[PDB]
Amino acid sequence: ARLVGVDLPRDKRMEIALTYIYGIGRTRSNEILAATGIDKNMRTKDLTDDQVTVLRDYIEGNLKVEGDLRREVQADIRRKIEIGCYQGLRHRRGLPVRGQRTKTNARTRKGPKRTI
Amino acid sequence: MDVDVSTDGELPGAAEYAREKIGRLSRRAHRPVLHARVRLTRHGDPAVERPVIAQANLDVNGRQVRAQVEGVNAREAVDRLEARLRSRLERIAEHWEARRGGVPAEAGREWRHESEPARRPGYFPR
Amino acid sequence: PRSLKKGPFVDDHLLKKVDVQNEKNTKQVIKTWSRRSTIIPDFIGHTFAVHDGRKHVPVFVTEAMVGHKLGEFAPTRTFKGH
Amino acid sequence: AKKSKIVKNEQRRELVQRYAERRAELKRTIRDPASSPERRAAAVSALQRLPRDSSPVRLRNRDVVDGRPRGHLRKFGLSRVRVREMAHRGELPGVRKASW
Amino acid sequence: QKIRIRLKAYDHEAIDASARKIVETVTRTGASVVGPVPLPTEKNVYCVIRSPHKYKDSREHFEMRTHKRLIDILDPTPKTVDALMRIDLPASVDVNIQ
Amino acid sequence: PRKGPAPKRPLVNDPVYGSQLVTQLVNKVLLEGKKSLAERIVYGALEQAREKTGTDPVVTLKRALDNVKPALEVRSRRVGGATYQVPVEVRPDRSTTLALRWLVNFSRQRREKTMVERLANEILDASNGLGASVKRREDTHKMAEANRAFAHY
Amino acid sequence: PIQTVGRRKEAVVRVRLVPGTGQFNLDGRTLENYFPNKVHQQLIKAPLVTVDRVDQFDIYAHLDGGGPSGQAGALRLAIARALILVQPEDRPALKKAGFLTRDPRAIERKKYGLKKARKAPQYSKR
RNA sequence: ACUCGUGAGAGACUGCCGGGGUCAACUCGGAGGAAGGUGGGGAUGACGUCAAGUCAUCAUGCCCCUUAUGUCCAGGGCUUCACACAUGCUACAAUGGCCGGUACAAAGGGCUGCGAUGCCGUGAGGUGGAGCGAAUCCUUUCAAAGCCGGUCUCAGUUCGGAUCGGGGUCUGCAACUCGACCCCGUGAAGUCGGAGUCGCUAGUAAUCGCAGAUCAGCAACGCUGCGGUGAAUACGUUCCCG
Repeated sequence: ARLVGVDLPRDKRMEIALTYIYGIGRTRSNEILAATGIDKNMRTKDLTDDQVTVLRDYIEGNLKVEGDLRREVQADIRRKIEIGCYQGLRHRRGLPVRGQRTKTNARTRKGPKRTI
Repeated sequence: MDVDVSTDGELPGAAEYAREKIGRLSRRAHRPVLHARVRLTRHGDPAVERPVIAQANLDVNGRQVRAQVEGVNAREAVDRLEARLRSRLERIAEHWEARRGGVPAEAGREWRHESEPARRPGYFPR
Repeated sequence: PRSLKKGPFVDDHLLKKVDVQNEKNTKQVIKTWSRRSTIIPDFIGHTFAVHDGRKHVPVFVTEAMVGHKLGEFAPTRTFKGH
Repeated sequence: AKKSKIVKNEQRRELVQRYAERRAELKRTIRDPASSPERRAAAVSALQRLPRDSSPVRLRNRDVVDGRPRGHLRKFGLSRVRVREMAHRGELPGVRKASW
Repeated sequence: QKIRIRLKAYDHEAIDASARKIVETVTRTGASVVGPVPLPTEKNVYCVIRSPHKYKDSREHFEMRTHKRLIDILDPTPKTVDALMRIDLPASVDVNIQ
Repeated sequence: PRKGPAPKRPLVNDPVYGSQLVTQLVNKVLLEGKKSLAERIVYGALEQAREKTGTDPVVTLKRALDNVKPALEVRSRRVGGATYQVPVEVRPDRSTTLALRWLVNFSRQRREKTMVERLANEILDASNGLGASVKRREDTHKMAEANRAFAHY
Repeated sequence: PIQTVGRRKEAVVRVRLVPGTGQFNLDGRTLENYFPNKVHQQLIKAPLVTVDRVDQFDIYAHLDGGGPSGQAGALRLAIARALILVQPEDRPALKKAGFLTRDPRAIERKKYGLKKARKAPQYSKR
């Protein structure tokens, strides 16, 4: 079922299917399912249309997900970069920003290993 | 071959000379070299007649080869270390050409530890 | 970060300095030495010469960097590459 | 270690007993209850005005004679090096080598 | 009213000697006892490195063992009390009177 | 083992089947000391085999063992400073050990979505003589035969 | 009455045997609420099986220390001792079965320099 | 009465029997016994070697500094990163992940310390302070693996948790460089690892949790101990090492 432009998994339990929304993990899905009132164990092929609508308007109401969240994160990172703070140039040169050791580790920020 | 040199104190140019001299030993080794480390140290006491100490360690396909030398300067220590390493690698070869004279030969002439024991019948030859 | 009950932390030296600085609405460069002090909305226009370990680097405050520390804007270690 | 640093540790202790006993503790009691009016009281600022050496956070358990700052034992106030030597000489009552 | 007599010493023979001598004197004064009830031994263990520099793998262990005996009397006649505060004991053993 | 053979551990008979070999099997499938899970897996496999065939599980398990039990195995021997593959006769205990180890491993590499079903299928196919352990016994016997020239030492 | 004890690697079992039925009372819980493992039950009842006195002794037991396996072993030793106290002339049958022997296998003390009792830290020659 | 705690003592000595043995050492088997052949594990490390390590625990000959190489302070650094090596932890999953219920330890620590009941938070935690110098009170009455039930269905996934964004708690004068923990979101590599190489013979390896020292806080996945569950294999010294 198309939910906020997200093609839901074909057969999954409700909360874990909702996890596939970029702004929702497991706790968010659980609490929104409990609050709105849908069953949490029922498969994604059992949704009726009005269920899709109630999920849609609830999510657009008291949550921010998908493109807006991505662009807000990108804008926050860019603003942090442009003010010249430590995390700024840490983001600029692709190095860990939370004080992680860089003598050996931090291949996640460094990407794949290169030989020079 | 790639070598990392861990010197100490003051030894200008010792690292490069040791690198270039040791890297030439790869062809002498009959098996691929997995690691090669060299350390240069100098004795603080001026009373030492040979203050500079050079040590090397090569991982010749799991077989550890090491040597240690003393000299009056970096160049002499590196050269003597190269000589000792060459001698050790010569004694380690273990390929067939290096162990063809030690394999037991003949049938009854000569005995070695691993020589094939003579087959004996049950009854005394008589 | 610092707990909310204690409130933000600012050293008294540059505190009195900025209070006497903004009382006559003129903002000259202030030479400072407490990199641990948070940015307060009273700094919005003042220019700080925050220490680095060797010298003082000018820091011109804005609305964006309020709530941070003067220390984030004086990078200590210098690295250019291998 | 160094005589100056052995002495300076003691000077911190006499500073601590003089200041941290009531001055650097009543301010903490003020800051604990959110009900207590800390913000206008400047108990934070008043306690900043106090010397750093008042704070016990600057103290260091050194060896009581040797001055060794590391490998310290709170039961004896002695370094690991000194405890080993005096226990072997039978100087600490009721201490001996172990087996089990 | 009964009072607790508590012994703590690092040496077994010393605390046993004090316990027997104390029951002897209180029985001399004519008091009812319970006997030197044994209590669990307290063990404090410390591990140290032998060498001053490096050599972490070589360690040395020590303990301090404290032995406890419990003495409880009855019928606290004043003569027993006056005897109790008039007892000389080895410095190793302490007494707790409650 | 330089000073002589070491004594063997006399493991106990199983309570719910009364056979030594099922205990040997549970000890072979044991991992990290989780013995309860190992016995559950083995018992489930035996019950699955009983349900599929309709007879006692111990008899078909023994049939599988005899189907995968090897007799001739090859060890490298250095005689007179030269090494060759020499076929060697296998003692009964070692043959049982090898058979059980092969069964357990080759069941671990099956594709039946659960260890119990994999093990049950492997024992059934070994009983009928189609399992991969039976194959492995075929290859080890083939290698033993192909090197029969070196059997004289 | 009669009372014996069983000990197995930090597990202590006090047993009280009376000639009633085969009811097993382990700290107020039955042999099924306790010890939910068939192997443990067989280990428990083995002395009764070899003595063939199954279901003729009501058993009351006190369990403390160790885990389920140690508790079961100590309990089995406890019933063996209780049986040897009740009917002395069965001592051959229990003893040759080993049920009269306390198992002196305890956790080996951890040693300094080693990660575990015998496990040694990984050593790199290169 | 039974455990238990801690004092004393007994108990393994080839003591006995049978056989090999030079009738000698010693050895094989059996009985008794909790234990049988230095029972298991510790402490204990000969003469010396390697001018091995330590003038940075300490002491010390000689040399050197002494308006400084002494001494006080603030800030920074010891945490820098294109890489290389080494020791570990977490994984790559179904012998598993998640949720609910539920059973069993030992050892140790605690006075300006342990800190309970209760109340407030979702959770770090906050308020509050019962009782404890402690076989008593607190560390929960102590565990986790375990057992039972439900769900997931072989996928880079309900695996894996890195990295990153936001929001907080605590300690501390102060968490920017540079603490730990909590919540929401984010969801990387990783499909069992080449040459080569390491540890371990029984309560051992493997696996699970607990505690202590240092310590205001912690970089602790480290070290030193404690208990829970608990294997496989050893034909035999030709080869490798000492």
